Amino acid sequence: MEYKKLLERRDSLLVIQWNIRAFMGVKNWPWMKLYFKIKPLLKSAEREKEMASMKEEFTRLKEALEKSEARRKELEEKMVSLLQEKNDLQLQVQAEQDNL
Amino acid sequence: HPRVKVGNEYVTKGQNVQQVIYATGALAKAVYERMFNWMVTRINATLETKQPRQYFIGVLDIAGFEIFDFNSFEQLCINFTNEKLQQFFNHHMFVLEQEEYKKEGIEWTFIDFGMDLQACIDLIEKPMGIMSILEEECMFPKATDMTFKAKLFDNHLGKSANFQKPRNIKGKPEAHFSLIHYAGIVDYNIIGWLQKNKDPLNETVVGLYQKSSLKLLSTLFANYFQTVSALHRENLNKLMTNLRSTHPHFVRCIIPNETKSPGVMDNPLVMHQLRCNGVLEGIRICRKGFPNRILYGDFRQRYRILNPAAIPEGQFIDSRKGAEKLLSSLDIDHNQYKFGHTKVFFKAGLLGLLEEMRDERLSRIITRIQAQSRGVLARMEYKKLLERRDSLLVIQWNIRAFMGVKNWPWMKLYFKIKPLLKSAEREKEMASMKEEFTRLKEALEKSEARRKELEEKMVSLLQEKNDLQLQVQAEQDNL
Amino acid sequence: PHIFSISDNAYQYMLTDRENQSILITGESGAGKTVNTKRVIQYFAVIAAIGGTLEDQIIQANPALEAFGNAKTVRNDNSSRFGKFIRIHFGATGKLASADIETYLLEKSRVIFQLKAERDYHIFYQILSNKKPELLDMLLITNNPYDYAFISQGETTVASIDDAEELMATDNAFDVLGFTSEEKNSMY
Amino acid sequence: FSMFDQTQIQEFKEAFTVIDQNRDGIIDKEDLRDTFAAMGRLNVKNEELDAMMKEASGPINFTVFLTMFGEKLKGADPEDVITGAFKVLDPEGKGTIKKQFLEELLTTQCDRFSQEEIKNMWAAFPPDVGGNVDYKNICYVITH
Amino acid sequence: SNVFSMFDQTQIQEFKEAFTVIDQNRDGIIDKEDLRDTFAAMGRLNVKNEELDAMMKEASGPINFTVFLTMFGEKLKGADPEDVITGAFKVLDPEGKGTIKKQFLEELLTTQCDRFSQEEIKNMWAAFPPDVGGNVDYKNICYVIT
Amino acid sequence: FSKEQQEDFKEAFLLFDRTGECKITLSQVGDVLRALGTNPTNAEVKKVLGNPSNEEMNAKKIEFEQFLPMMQAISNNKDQGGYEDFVEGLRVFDKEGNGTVMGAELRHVLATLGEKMKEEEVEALLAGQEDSNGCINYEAFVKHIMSV
Ligand SMILES: Nc1ncnc2c1ncn2[C@@H]1O[C@H](COP(=O)(O)OP(=O)(O)O)[C@@H](O)[C@H]1O
Ligand SMILES: CC(C)n1c(=O)cc(N[C@@H](C)c2ccccc2)[nH]c1=O
Ligand SMILES: [Mg+2]
Ligand SMILES: [Mg+2]
Ligand SMILES: [Mg+2]
Repeated sequence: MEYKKLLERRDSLLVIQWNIRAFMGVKNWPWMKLYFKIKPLLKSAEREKEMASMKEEFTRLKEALEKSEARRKELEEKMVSLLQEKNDLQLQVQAEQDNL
Repeated sequence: HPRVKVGNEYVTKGQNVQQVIYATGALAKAVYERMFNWMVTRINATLETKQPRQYFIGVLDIAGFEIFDFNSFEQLCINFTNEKLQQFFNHHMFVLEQEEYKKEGIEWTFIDFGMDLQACIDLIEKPMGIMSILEEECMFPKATDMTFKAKLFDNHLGKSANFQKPRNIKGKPEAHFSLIHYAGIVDYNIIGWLQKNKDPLNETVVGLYQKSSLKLLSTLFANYFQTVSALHRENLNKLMTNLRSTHPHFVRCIIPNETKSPGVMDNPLVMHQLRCNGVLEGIRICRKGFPNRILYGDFRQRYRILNPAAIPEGQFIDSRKGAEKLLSSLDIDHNQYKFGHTKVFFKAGLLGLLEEMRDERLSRIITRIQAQSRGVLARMEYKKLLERRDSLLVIQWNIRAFMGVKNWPWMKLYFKIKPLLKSAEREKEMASMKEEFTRLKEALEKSEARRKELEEKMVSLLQEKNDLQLQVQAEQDNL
Repeated sequence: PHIFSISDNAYQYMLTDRENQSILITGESGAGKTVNTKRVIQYFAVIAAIGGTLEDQIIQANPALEAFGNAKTVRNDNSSRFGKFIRIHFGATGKLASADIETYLLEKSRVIFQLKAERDYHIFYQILSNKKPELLDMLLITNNPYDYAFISQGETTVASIDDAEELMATDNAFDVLGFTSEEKNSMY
Repeated sequence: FSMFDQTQIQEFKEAFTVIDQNRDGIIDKEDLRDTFAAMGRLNVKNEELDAMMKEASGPINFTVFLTMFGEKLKGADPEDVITGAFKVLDPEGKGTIKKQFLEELLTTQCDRFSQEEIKNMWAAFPPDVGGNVDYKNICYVITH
Repeated sequence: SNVFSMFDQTQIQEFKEAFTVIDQNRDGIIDKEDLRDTFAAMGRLNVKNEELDAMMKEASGPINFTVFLTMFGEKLKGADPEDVITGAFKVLDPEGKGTIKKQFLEELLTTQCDRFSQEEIKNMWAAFPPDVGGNVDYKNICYVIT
Repeated sequence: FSKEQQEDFKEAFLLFDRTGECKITLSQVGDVLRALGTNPTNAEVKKVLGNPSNEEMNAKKIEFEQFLPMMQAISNNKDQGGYEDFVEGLRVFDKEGNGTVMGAELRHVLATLGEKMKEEEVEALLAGQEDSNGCINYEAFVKHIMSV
C-alpha cells in the first residue's frame, strides 16, 4: 500500500515537474509569449473565459441540482414510508386499545 | 447441559434422554418456523417497486376448515382463523349493510338472519378463551397438559354454546376435546400443547445459534407474555382492523365430494357447506335489500347526463332535490328507490336499470367523443410514424452520403478538418450553453417545488408519528 | 359468473369510490382457496400485464410459501398449513403498485411429526426425492425418506404429486422472488 | 445556395482560405503534399496523391467549390437537425433500440436499398449484447 | 512528431485567433512589421531590434501559414496536467493548508524526479523565490501554470 | 524470474535510492521485497544477512549487485501459511467464536506479541475497516491481506 501510494504520488510529482519544465521550455521568444500571458485577445482569452465561467456556473449548479434532486427523492421515499408507518400506526393504536 | 442463569452467573443442568429429545424437537420447530417467517419478511422486502400508493385490494385465504382423525394446536389455529373470516362475512353482509339503511333513515325493517358465531370467536379470542388459557398457563414452569385440560374444561363446559363434552365413540379418551367450528365438528388432542405454545429453546443452544458461522442462522436468532397464541392473535386482530378499512367481496369455495372424484358432486357435502357459509341468506339480503348506494354529489354529477334539463349547468341545483326531480323524471317504478341523508338508495332492478341507462346515454354522447379521441390518437400517432419515416429517410440519405464520402478519396480533408474548424468551436458551444441553461431552469424549479412541499408534509407526519408514539407509550405503561 | 368478475368489481369500486377494497376467499379445505387466490392474483397480474416484476412476484409468492407451508393431508393433497393475508396496492392511475404478504401462523409442529396417511412439509420429500444429487449430498442425506424418523413417519409417497417437479417449482419460485443462492441453500 | 445552411458555407470558406498554403488562390499538387503530410502521416507516399488532381484538374474557385460540394452533398443535411431527428426516431429518445428492429423497419417502410450496407454497419456490433444504437456515435462516425 | 501535440490536446484551435484576428494586415500572415502593434498590445514597451530577432527565431517570416500555427501547437504540450494536478494536490495534502515549503520541494523533486543540474536549479529557484511565508501557494502555482 | 521482471524490480530501488546511483536501502530494502515478490519474516532477512548490529540497521547501506541474489533467497522461503492457516490464528484471540475480534485487543496482539511492527501502520491498517460496535470481520481481514 505504501509502495503503490509512493509511486502514484511521485508520478504525479513527475507531472508537476513536467509542468515547470514546460514553462522553462516556454521561456523562449515567440509572438504568442507576449499575447498569451497578458490579456488582450478577444476570442481566445475572452471566449475561453466565457467557457470557463459559464461551465463553472453550470457545473456548480449541476452538482447542487443533482444532489438536491436526490435529496428531494430521499424525502419522498421517507414520506412514502412514513405514510405507510402512520397508517399502520393508526391501525396499531386501535389494536393497542384492544390490548388495553 | 443447557446453561441457565442464577443471579449474574450461569449454572449447568443435566438433561434426561427424553427431555433432550423434546428439546431437539423444539429446536427443529423453532428453526423451521423462524426460517418461514424470515422467508415471508424477505418476500415483503422484494415485491416493492417503490411507487406511490393510494388504494389496496386485500385477498384473504386464511384457512381451510379441516377435520382429521388427529388434530393439534395448529388445527385449532387454522380452524379458528377461518372462523373469524366467516364471522366477518356475517358482520359485513348482515350487520354493516343493514345498519346503514336504518342510519340513512330509509323506510326499511331490519330482518334477523340469525347467522352469528361471535360467541365462538369470543370463546377462543376473549381473555377467557382457549387460546387465552393456553397463553396464561404456559408461563408457569410447573404447568402440565393434564391440569391445562382440567382448567380448560372447567372454564368452557356449560358456559359456551359451542363447547361440549366429547363422545370418544372411536375410543381414545385419554385427553380429548371437540370444537364445533363453523363448518362442522373438529376434535382436538390436547397432548403437548403447552410446550408448543411456549416453545422454550435451550438458551445455550440458541446462544450458540446466534453465534453460528451461518449468516442466516444468526439473522434468524438475532434479538431472540408473547406466546405463539398471543402473537398469532394480535396479527389476526390486526387483520380484521386492516380489513374493516376496505370494501369487501366474499367468495364461497365449496368442496363437492370427499373422494376427489372430479365432475362428481355430492349433494350432502355441498348443501351443508352452503348452509354453513350462509349463502342463501346472502341471496335473500341481496334481493330484498339495496345492493348499491352512491353519494348525492358523486352521482348527481356522474349521471346528470340522463336528463341535463333536470340538472342544468350554471344554475343552482340542490343535490337531494335535484336527485328527487331527476329520478321522478326517469318514470321508473317509484318503489325501486329510496332517499337517504347523503346516499341515494336503489333496488337491484333499479340499480341495474340506472347503470345501463347511464352506460347507454354515455355511449351515445361519449362514443362520439371517443370517435374524436380515436381521431386525435390515430392522427397524432400516425403523424409520429410519418416523422419517424422522415427521420428514417434522412438516415438512409445520410448513410448514402456516408458511403459516398468514405469511398471518395477527398474524404481525408473532409473528415479531419471540420472538427478542427470553427463550427465545432462555436456551434457545439452554443448547444451546450442552451442545454445547460434549460436544464438549470427546470431542475431548479422542480427541486424547489418538491422540497418546499415535501418538507412541510414530512414534518406534519413526523409530528403525528410522535403523538401516536406517545399513545403507544401510554399503552405499554398500562400493559 | 366467475371469480374474475369479483376481481373486476373490486377494481371498479376501487376506482369509483376511491376506497380500499378486499376479496375474501373462504370455504372448507380442498375447495380451491389457494388456487382461487392464485387466480385473483393472476387477474391483477395479467390486467397489469397488458397495460412484470411485481406481477410475477405476487403469483409466485404463493407456491414458494406453499412448499414450506403445505403438506398432503387426509383432507387434501395440497392443504396449506398457514394463514395468509395479501394486500394488493394500486396507484392513482389504477396500475399495480405494491403487495404485502402477512402470514399468521405456520404449523410448526408438523416438521417433526405426522400421523398415518399424511406427509411432512413438501420441501422435505421433494429435496429427498430428487433429480438433483447435489441437493441430496450437500445435505448429505439419504435418498430414501424412511430412515429419518421425524419426517418419515406417517406417509411419504403420494398418488398425485411429482415431487421432482414440485422441487423444481419451489426452486423456480425462489428464483423469481430473488432469494439469493446462499439464502436458498441455507434454508434447505 | 438556398440548400446550404450558412454555417457550412462559412466552414467551406474557412477551409478554402486555410488550404491555400502559398496564398495561391488556387490548389496544386504541392499544396496537397503539405496538407497530407501535416494533417496525416508519412504513409501518404502512395501514387494515389497524383490521382487526386485527376478529380478536379486546373484551378477551381470558391464558387465551383460550393457547386461541386453541393452536388456531392446530395443526401446530406445539417447535423443539428439530424440529431433532433434521431432523438425523435428513438422511442426511448436515448439510443437503446436494437439493430434488427431498425434494419427491418427501414427496409420495409420505404426505399428498398441494398440491405448489405446497413446490415454491415448495424451488425458490425452484436445486436443481442450491444444492439444499442447510441445515435450520437452513429452521426459522428458519419461526420466528426 | 511535433505536429501531434496540436492534435492530442484541445482548447488550442481557439488560440489561432491570437494570430488570425490580431494580424494587422488581415491578409493571412505575420509580416515583418507586426511588432508595430505588439508594442501597442503591451503598452509599456516600444520598438526594439530584439523583436526582429524574435520574428526571425520563432518563424521564417511569410512563406507558410501553417508553420506559425504548428509553432503554437508545439508550445501546446503544457496544457495536459490540470485534470490530474487538482487530484495530485488533494492527495498531497487533503487538510487544505498545503504548506509545502519551497526549499523542501526544491530538494524533494531533485531526489524524486531526474538529476537537475545548475541551469535547471537556476530555473527552479527563479521559478519561485522563497517568500517570507515559506510555502509554495498551490493556487498561485496553478494560476501561474494557467 | 524473467529478465523483464528484474528491471521492474530494479526501478523500485531506483525510486527509493535518494542518491543518484550509489544507494540501496539496507534497512528498508527487505521491507520492499515483500511488495515485489513474497513476504518473509524479518528474522529470516537477518539470518541471510547473518545477524548484523542494530546500529548497522540504522547506518549501513548495501550494494545492489550482491542484493540481486538476496531477492531470490528471500523469495525462497516456502511454507508460508495459507488462508486457513491464518484464519485459524486470530480465532484464538477471538474469545466469542462468532467471527469478530475486538480492536482493543487486536491491535494489542499485533503490536505487543509477534514480531515488531511500526505502530502507526497498525493504527492505519484497521482504520476504516472497523464496525460501529468496535470489532473486525477477521475472515474478511485475512481475505483482504492475502489478496491485496
Ligand atoms: N376450481 C378448481 N380447478 C381445478 N382444481 C381445483 C379447483 N379447486 C380445487 N382444485 C384442486 O383441489 C386441491 C386443493 O386446492 P387448493 O386451492 O389448495 O384448496 P385448499 O387450499 O383448500 O386445499 C388441489 O389439488 C387443486 O388442484
Ligand atoms: C356502500 C357500498 C355497498 N357501495 C355502494 O353501495 C355503491 C358503490 N359504488 C357505486 C358508486 C358504483 C356503482 C357502479 C360502478 C362503480 C361504483 N360502492 C360501495 O361500496
Ligand atoms: Mg390452501
Ligand atoms: Mg499552392
Ligand atoms: Mg502583419
